[PDB]
This record gives sequence, structure tokens and C-alpha cells, in this order.
Amino acid sequence: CVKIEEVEFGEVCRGRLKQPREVFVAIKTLKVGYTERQRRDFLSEASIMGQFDHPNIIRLEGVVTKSRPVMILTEFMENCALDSFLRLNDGQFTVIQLVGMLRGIAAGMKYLSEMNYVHRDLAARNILVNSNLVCKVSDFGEDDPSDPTYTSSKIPIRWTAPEAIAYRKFTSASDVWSYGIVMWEVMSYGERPYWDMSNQDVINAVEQDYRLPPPMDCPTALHQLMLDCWVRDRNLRPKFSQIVNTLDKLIRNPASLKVI
Repeated sequence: CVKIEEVEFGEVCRGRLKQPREVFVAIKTLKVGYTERQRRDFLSEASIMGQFDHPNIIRLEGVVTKSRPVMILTEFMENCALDSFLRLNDGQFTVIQLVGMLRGIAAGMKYLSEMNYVHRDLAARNILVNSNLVCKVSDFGEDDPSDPTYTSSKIPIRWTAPEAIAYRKFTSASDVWSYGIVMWEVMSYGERPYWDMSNQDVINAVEQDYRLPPPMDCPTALHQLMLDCWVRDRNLRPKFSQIVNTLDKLIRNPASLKVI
């Protein structure tokens, strides 16, 4: 039922699906000479992905394991990752549209969290965008390599709550910390969280109560909600339902988004 047009575990192609109407899709193929371990992990990521169903979580259309090569089919998102999408479009969206993007992402995270799923790598680079500007939470798919995005231990320092760095305490509340960072990315149109602070400086800074400032022209309401997400006391951070609720409050009362 699949076809491949313009082309970790293998390739990353653009394809076309035809189910009993035809759509564009994203296809992960698995390279020649994959290991049992490269095959076991590649697919179980599909398993993880295919237990979800929500308009802000990336859809697994399907998977074909009955032939070589074996594929994971997911939904096509024309505008790619949110962070590059925001960079290419600096200043081009209204505050309401940005809140809209955040609202969708907060809604996907509320779904995952009610499913007892902890994402662990929530970041703009893992949020995909379609042609209607709908943002969907994604996974399984570099400004300065000296301060890399990921540190091996698997941990994206700049996006990770201090208790998840220090003690591997990964929970929905650690995802909420990450969402705060995602808010800051969106509102700044894709700046690097913490800029030319070394990865180590960021851990040090955070433990010292440094929090990222408001992006240019960011409404005080929105920055306040970031600060809430970055409470050192994980128990005080809002839940994702509360974040969705706060963002809806702001959409119902847009005058309140004018304070800067």
C-alpha cells in the first residue's frame, strides 16, 4: 500500500500511503544488515507510538514488517520541527497564534501524562508542525558540539529538570519543566536556551535560582507560566491540565497578553 518519493536505525523518506483517500506520509526504513537489537528497538518505538491517539500526538499510520525492508509509517508534517520552523519565520506570527501552538503541545502532553507516559526529551526539535500550523508531540526522529544538545549517561541538559539530571527522577513534572523551556523556544522563535552558557554552567546556574529571562515582547503572563514550570520544588509545578487551563484563560482574555 506504500510508495516512496523524495527521500539512528536507517533512512528517513517522504512517501505516499493508499488505504481502502491517498495521503503523504513519513517513512523510516531499516538499513541493510540490521542487528536483532537494531530491529527489536526500532519497532518497539513504533509499539510505544501506536498506543496513542490525539490530534497533538504524531499519528502512527502503520508499520509493514512482513517484507524486507521493514518500515514505520507516520503522519506527514509539512513544516517539520518547530524549532527550525520558528527560526525560518522569525517575528511572523501573532501572540495568539503562538499561544495556540503552545496550547496544542500542552494538550498532547496532558494526554501522554494521563496515559502515564513520561516523554523525557520534550523540546521544540521534537515537536512537528503541519501546513495548518498544528503542533504535534513527537520522538524517535547542533549549534555547538562542545556544548552538545545531548550528553551521554541520553540526557538533553538544557531541557531537563534538575532532579532528572541529578537523580534520574523522570516524571510528568519533569516533562513540565521541559515544557517551560519549550514555551521559551516558541516565544523567542527558536533561540538556544541559555545561549553560550556551557552545559555545566546551566546546571550550576539553575541550582543557583537563575531562570531564563522573558523573550523579546513576551507577555508577562506567559513568562510567569514558564517560571511556574521551572519551580525547583517539583511538587509545586502545575500539571499539564493546569497549563492547558491557564493558556485557555489567556485566549479567552487576550487583553491580558498585552502586558509586557
